[PDB]
Amino acid sequence: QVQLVESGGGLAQAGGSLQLSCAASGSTSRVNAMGWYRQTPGKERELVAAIDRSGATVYSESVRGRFTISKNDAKDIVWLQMNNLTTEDTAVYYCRSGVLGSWGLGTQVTVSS
Ligand SMILES: CCC(=O)N(c1ccccc1)C1CCN(CCc2ccccc2)CC1
Repeated sequence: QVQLVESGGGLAQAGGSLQLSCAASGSTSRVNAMGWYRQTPGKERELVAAIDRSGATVYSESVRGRFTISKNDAKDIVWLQMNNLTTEDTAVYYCRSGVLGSWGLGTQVTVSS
């Protein structure tokens, strides 16, 4: 069992930045991938960014060059650096591993302008 804890979020303006963290606990050596997902009302949970153990990453085209996913190997934390924020980034953000299934509670992000 691996436990994931989302922290961060907030209310931002178009152009500002937020930093979300995802802290893993438990049998983290069986985790080879970590991803951030987001959801909006009426729409479906969609991928934002993913990172694997070697540090390679993929990004949704809507957040490429604005969002950055990174990891702290010593603290078992995956960060979502949300820069250059737009109103489209308003969503509840969720952390998940490569094993499909149990989500954390997520955290909320609102971007106004
Ligand atoms: C894509 C992510 C990834 O590869 N990980 C990760 C997972 C969740 C959240 C942050 C990072 C690793 C998990 C294992 N930790 C080391 C702990 C360890 C190592 C060796 C033996 C025993 C214990 C290194 C990072």
